[PDB]
Amino acid sequence: PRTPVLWLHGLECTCCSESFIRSAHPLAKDVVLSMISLDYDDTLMAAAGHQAEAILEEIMTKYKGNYILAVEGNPPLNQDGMSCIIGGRPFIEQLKYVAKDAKAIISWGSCASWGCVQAAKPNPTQATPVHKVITDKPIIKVPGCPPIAEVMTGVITYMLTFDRIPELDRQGRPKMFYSQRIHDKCYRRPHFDAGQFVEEWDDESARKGFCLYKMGCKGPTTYNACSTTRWNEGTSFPIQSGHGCIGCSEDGFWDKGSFYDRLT
Amino acid sequence: AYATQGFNLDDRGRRIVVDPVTRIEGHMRCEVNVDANNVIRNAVSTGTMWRGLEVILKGRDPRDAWAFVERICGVCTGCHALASVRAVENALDIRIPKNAHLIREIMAKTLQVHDHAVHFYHLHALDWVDVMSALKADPKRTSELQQLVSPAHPLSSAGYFRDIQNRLKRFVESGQLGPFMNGYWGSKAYVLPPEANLMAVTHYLEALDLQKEWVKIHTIFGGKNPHPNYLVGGVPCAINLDGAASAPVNMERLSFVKARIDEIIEFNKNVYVPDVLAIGTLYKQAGWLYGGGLAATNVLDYGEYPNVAYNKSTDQLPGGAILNGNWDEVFPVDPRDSQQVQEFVSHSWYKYADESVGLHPWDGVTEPNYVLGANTKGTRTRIEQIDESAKYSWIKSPRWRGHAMEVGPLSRYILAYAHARSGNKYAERPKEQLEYSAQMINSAIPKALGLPETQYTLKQLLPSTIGRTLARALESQYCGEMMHSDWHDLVANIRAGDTATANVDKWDPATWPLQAKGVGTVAAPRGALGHWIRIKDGRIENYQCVVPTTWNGSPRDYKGQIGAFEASLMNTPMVNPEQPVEILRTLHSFDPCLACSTH
Ligand code: SF4
Ligand code: F3S
Ligand SMILES: [Cl-]
Ligand SMILES: [Cl-]
Ligand SMILES: [Kr]
Ligand SMILES: [Kr]
Ligand SMILES: [Kr]
Ligand SMILES: [Kr]
Ligand SMILES: [Kr]
Ligand SMILES: [Kr]
Ligand SMILES: [Kr]
Ligand SMILES: [Kr]
Ligand SMILES: [Kr]
Ligand SMILES: [Kr]
Ligand SMILES: [Kr]
Ligand SMILES: [Kr]
Ligand SMILES: [Kr]
Ligand SMILES: [Kr]
Ligand SMILES: [Kr]
Ligand SMILES: [Kr]
Ligand SMILES: [Kr]
Ligand SMILES: [Kr]
Ligand SMILES: [Mg+2]
Repeated sequence: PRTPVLWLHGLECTCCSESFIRSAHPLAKDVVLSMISLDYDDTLMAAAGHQAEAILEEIMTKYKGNYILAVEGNPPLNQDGMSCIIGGRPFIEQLKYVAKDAKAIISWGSCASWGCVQAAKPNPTQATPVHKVITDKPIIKVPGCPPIAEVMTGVITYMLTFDRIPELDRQGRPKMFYSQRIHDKCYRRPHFDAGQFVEEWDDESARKGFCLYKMGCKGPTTYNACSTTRWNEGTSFPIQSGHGCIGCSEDGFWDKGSFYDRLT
Repeated sequence: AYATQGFNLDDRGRRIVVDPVTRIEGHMRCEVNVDANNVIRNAVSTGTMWRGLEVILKGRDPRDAWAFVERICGVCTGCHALASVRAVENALDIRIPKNAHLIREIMAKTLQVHDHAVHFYHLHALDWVDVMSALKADPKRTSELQQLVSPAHPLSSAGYFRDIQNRLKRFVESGQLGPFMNGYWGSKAYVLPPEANLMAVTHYLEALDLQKEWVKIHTIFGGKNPHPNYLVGGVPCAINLDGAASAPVNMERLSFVKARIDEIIEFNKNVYVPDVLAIGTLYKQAGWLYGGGLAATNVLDYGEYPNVAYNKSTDQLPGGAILNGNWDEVFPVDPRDSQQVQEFVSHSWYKYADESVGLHPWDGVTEPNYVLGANTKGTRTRIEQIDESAKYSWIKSPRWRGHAMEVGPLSRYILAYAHARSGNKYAERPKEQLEYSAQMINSAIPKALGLPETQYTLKQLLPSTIGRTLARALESQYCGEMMHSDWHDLVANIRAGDTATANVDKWDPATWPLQAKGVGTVAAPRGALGHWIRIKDGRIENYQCVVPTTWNGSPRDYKGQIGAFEASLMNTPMVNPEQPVEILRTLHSFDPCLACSTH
């Protein structure tokens, strides 16, 4: 039998779900048909309303302590939790209920991992990352807005193959994908090392692919696989396409000043 | 119980709740009342999420705004970034170079195709297709059906369909149905024959594999998908032909983009449009013409895709507003006019000083006020039945000159048709698509399948859930065709010697006026999108978004007028009031994006 996954959605934009289905190796089709049993997921599931709700109970009972809880988005604590309502109740109540009997919890994306855009100042909903609400369960953070598709499916693949969470760094991220800063292997690094920088958009330096540090690139302080694995089956990444990294896999990246202000 | 917009609302019948509404983006609750014969006589749209992006933007740099608002939605990814950079450029009087214009258009049209096709197959199709019936299908007859529906589609053999059916069989026989668990399979609301169901399941799988290729266009120009990067003043993807993977865009990268565009054109022409025409024909034959709602009277779009940049008379999806079902009169729509686009919060979880008025978004206010009405069944944190006489949604209520409007591909196609009939030549292609579609649905497909021919007019066919679904597919096709043209224009311009991608003359805030206001509009996948910004001393003073699903999913206004979702469910019979098949089918035809609607 295939390991059940209950994929919950809090406050989110749904980018992590979309990224997941971009995976080329493995294909999302093959993940859903042959690797996991995606038993609850608002995005794709046939059942709605009472019929959808009924699935959660059935799976938690039959596979107690043997399903994976994946969480996209996050719970709000303001508005009595009713800035995110599911089945007439606060999302945080659903999150806690489903988290109780999970074998493992995946915090997909910067929303679930850290808070992302809704948690940027002044955080009107008091959106709170999963690990600050669920404090007694094994959690893996897979940050990024969204994370790279193959990083997401890479995490699933590891967990299914080994029935273990991969080795994590101090912030709870998988070392197999988040051990390097973008700046370590960024192909524009020789330009950085030679003091060759873009100073204005579409200047001669930009047309020669000079380093984006002075245009605000946050690659030197951001851990992700973007410079090596790259995006959408290794087609490009933000820097290759000409925009600096905005730090999207790092905790609180929206409140670290303008994206176009250089690091000091 | 009261009458509005020709609808007789009545909440005395049986109350049905659908929470969560699934196969949408984000969070929605729907309630209806049905009469003694299971006909919907009342409908209530509740947006069940809010994040407060408008509040978060205050005090930040206008040049950063696009990245924040892009995260309103990862499904319609990039359309908010486009609206934002357009709004800032409008505020600061910045004209972008031709290549930046064309690249943004290509990215926009790529989003349209991706969003539309994924919506139809992965979110909508299960409302029309019984996947368990596909197990009963004969692969030879499925092959024969495929060849009739789309003779040019190369994946048509009996063996291919047999393989797909066998994988579905093994999946179902595992006892782990996953996304098909507790579905409504076998309901009399499903009318397709087994062969049609198997064909659709096959294409669901094909589309799931192909959709990841289309977005590589975003990846080339914007670095990543979801959430490609944008730029105030142009695009970041600098051009250099001679540059050999030294610049973001060289000729090899452009050739790659063209290959992806050509694939998109084949998919729309051979898979998506023919499937929708065929499924639409069969549901038409069953008499399922419900769901017209406001499309029968009031439709709006800002107008988009000008042949000549900054020349709105050349819009290839020309916009405006139609009222009262009068397709002979298109009113111009001006996003700058304070008396046109306004948002009410009378029945929304927000507060205004005076909630008897609607605010134009340059004067917009977003102060949360989560409070439930006196007739609520349940508590503040455990709602059993929501009270729609009071505040019942995180979605504001946008209106145009006080009128409730439907937005979306259907609205754009009705407008295009109206424009084309008035002599607008830029709308000729959508008109051709509609006339072709009507002939297929009425005559060609019935004749091919041995069904009676019908004589429905576009006036009759279009304002319906079938029509709404069809318009989306046609729009996808048109967008693929347009971006093919845009690609040629881009390459020609670069080869002529114009490699500029950004205007940086007003990049530095020291060059800005100390106060400014701007608006950016986009024909987003789900309809009319606008961002309205006020800038003061280099910072965002106000930032207000009015998003397509805000229009369509809106709760009632101060006058009690209903929005598009609520109107669309009215007067629809349900086979079984405890199985929301018809509710889902019609709601899904709007492609609701709830994160978008609430932001
Ligand atoms: S572009 Fe960014 S990540 Fe790459 S070398 Fe320069 S600063 Fe480092
Ligand atoms: S913005 Fe995000 S996608 Fe990668 S290059 Fe930077 S971590
Ligand atoms: Cl964050
Ligand atoms: Cl533009
Ligand atoms: Kr998953
Ligand atoms: Kr997914
Ligand atoms: Kr998705
Ligand atoms: Kr999937
Ligand atoms: Kr699938
Ligand atoms: Kr695990
Ligand atoms: Kr509704
Ligand atoms: Kr989606
Ligand atoms: Kr057909
Ligand atoms: Kr399948
Ligand atoms: Kr599936
Ligand atoms: Kr399907
Ligand atoms: Kr399917
Ligand atoms: Kr499937
Ligand atoms: Kr497509
Ligand atoms: Kr079909
Ligand atoms: Kr359809
Ligand atoms: Kr039609
Ligand atoms: Mg708004």
